[PDB]
Amino acid sequence: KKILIVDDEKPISDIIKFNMTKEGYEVVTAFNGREALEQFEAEQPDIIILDLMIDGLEVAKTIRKTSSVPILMLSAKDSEFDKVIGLELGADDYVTKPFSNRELQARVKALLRRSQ
Amino acid sequence: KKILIVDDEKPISDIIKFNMTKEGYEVVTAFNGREALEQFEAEQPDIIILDLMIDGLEVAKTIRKTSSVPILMLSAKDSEFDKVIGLELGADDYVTKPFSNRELQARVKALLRRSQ
Repeated sequence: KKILIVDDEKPISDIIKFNMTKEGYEVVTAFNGREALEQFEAEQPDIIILDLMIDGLEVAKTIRKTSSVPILMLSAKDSEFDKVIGLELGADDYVTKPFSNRELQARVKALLRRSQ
Repeated sequence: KKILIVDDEKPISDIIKFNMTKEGYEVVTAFNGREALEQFEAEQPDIIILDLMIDGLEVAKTIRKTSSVPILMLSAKDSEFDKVIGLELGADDYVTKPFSNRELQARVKALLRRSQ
């Protein structure tokens, strides 16, 4: 399976990339909203992890216009408002930073199970 | 033309209702998100003024699933983040409270011109 990691911070992109690779996923990366949409269209990932630091919300909105691909939002923002609007804009899950590497793996697995 | 005013505060509903009536519009009112959607479906308004105090954002989201009806969001929240996400979720305009009665009229007119 193929995971698109959309993160504008290289250190954390690198950790998630390393951990998903170790799990056997093919990883593609994007570091802004434009690259996120370009990579989504060209690579047709099975799941998207979305951690941009309002741009993330538009990315997810735009993807949902044409695709049901699972989106796992990842964010340092952990308020009720933040989680609710991420989910309403089309996120399938929302996970806060800092996160457990094992939990992130488990949640990616759960999402992929649920979308085939 | 018919205007649905979605506002959970009766005093301000009443002012907008009075002012739109004086202008010759037929006015229907809703005081929560559920009533907003019920009134939208049953009355098929030409424009919606939306001022609920996250529920307002879901109302607008839900309407856009089936309708292009103009939505003018009205809110005491006046931050860049607030205006941008109102517009992104499908609002055609976003106006802050307190507002000018004449400006509100002008903006309703501008929206109706633009949607027929």
